[PDB]
Amino acid sequence: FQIEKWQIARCNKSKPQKFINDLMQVLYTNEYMATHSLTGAKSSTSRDKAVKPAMNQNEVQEIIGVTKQLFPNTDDVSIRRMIGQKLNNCTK
Amino acid sequence: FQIEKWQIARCNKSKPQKFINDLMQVLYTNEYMATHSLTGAKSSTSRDKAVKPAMNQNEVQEIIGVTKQLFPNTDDVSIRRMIGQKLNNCTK
DNA sequence: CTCTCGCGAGAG
DNA sequence: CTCTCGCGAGAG
Repeated sequence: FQIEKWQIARCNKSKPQKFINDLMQVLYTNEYMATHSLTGAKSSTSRDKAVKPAMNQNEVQEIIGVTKQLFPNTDDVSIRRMIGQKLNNCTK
Repeated sequence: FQIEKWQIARCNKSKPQKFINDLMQVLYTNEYMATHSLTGAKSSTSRDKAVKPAMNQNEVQEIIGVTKQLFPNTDDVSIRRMIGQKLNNCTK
């Protein structure tokens, strides 16, 4: 798995969260994003038995890598929170 | 309320979260930080009746301003999450 | 204390 | 969908 320039070309480049939101929407379905978390961890505040499974970590790192080259002043942990925020955008 | 250089001089300058953690520890008690949130909002996941009151928003903005001048590549919303993380560091 | 990170209400 | 932001387990 490698993100291609034709996928990046279709994404907002003004702000990293806007870039991640578009790029994630290019790569993944709303249903996929609604039912996955970044890491597959159980939430400290979930009483629910069911836990969302993780994203593919190779895909995570490709997304971070592409984002880091467009937004080199953004750190790794910030981009990880941006991915999590986009997944959460798909859960209402 | 104005943060002075003698307060900033005592803080880690390598990373913004480390700078915020030190600066907050210079300004505030552990008990204060344990019992306040950034905004005073009720948590979506709190079943507790009791809600932590907000920080003084003039103090928040002075902290953000000092941080922004040391870490100009850090955005406003990131620094706000860093303040929240330091408050949370004092709650165990 | 410290960091990470899924939750989810509420406002848009 | 989107952002903000307090929670808090678990690992350090």
